Amino acid sequence: DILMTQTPLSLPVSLGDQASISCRSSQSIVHSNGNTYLEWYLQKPGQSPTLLIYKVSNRFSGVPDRFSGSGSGTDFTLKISRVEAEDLGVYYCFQGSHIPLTFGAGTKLEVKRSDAAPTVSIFPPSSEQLTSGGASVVCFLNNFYPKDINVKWKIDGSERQNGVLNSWTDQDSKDSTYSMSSTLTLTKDEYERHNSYTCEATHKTSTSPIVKSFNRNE
Amino acid sequence: EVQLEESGPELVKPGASVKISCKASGYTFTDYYMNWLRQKPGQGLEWIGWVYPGSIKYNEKFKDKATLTADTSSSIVYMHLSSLTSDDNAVYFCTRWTYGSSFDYWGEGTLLTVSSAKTTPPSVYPLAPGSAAQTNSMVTLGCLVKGYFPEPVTVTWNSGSLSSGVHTFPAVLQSDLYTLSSSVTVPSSTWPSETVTCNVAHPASSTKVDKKIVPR
Repeated sequence: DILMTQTPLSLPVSLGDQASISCRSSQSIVHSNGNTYLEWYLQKPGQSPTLLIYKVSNRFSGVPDRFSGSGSGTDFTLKISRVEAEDLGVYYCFQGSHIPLTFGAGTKLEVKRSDAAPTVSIFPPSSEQLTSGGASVVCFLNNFYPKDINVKWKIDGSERQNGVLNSWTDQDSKDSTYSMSSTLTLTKDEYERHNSYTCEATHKTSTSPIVKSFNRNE
Repeated sequence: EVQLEESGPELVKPGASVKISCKASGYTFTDYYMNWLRQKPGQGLEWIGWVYPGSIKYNEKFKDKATLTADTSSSIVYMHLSSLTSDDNAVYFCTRWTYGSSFDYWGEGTLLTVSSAKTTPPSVYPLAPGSAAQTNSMVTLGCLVKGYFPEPVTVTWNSGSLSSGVHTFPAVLQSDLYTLSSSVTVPSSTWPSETVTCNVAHPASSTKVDKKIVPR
């Protein structure tokens, strides 16, 4: 199986500057007929991929000239000479020369913007939930950039790993920030045994970890 | 117009089997091959195999899972997947192909979910703050939608009226059921003073719930 390694797997860029995705095959992708069947696809979220370049460097009809492809042997490049809003999505390279046909992992292109610190809120469980014998403690970490963030939970001063479910939004379309939801799920009995609940985030915007807490008496 | 049209989403139980169709129109069906591909979430694409009258080839890896068939007389192809487990949860695509033309037109994708869960309506809980918020000029409120099956659920706030400052987060699976949540940020001047209400519709179970967020 030819492996296709794309790098980088993520690439922040500002509108109008110029991007390069490398894609490298684990073996020669010259077909016996002599042609090199290397291709590039763009997939926007919840859509089919869409063909951009084929046979290494040929643009598919409709594709702007800002896109261009190049390479040989086992080593190829896609270059976007001026990034535009409609170019953000995931880029795959593809090899059609050896069965089984194979794709690279993908390279996500995101809008760069300035560092934003998250707004963090913590919410104890609603009395409604309690009365059915569950307790979820929810933490929102909203509108931050960049995406690299670590949340950790403490119950009574002590780290807690199991029972946590985390969910991320995509890059917001208006302001280019990310958001995240962390939920600690406990049994009612379990929640009532402990008193301090902390939601703790580490993000580059702050030297200190950003902490929210509450005590079950309040 | 060249067009490939795939069948709707599928919800089946483990060990069951599913058939998906890809109907071609806008061109001479027997000139192009059809390839079937899979995309697991957050992952790349993998090639299942192609169907063409004259050639049916499988990726070695799928050759016990998949059976590809064509009906040239209605220019529609089928992929049959069997003994399904939830590791087969993916979006399945068909494209048109030749060595010389590449994957130029694609189907819209078909979603497959394999699960043993039965339809189960969400519980909706309101997330009001406990008082370190009262001081501030903006306040964040929440709605926790949990233990439902299957996707999707629609959440809105004040029937649609509040659209800015809303984040609704992707559902995660735990114990075979889904949980999702949604935040809204509103100026402290307008809450509790004015009403903020969370509206959840779960069409599969035919359920709508409205919960107003009230202080504790």
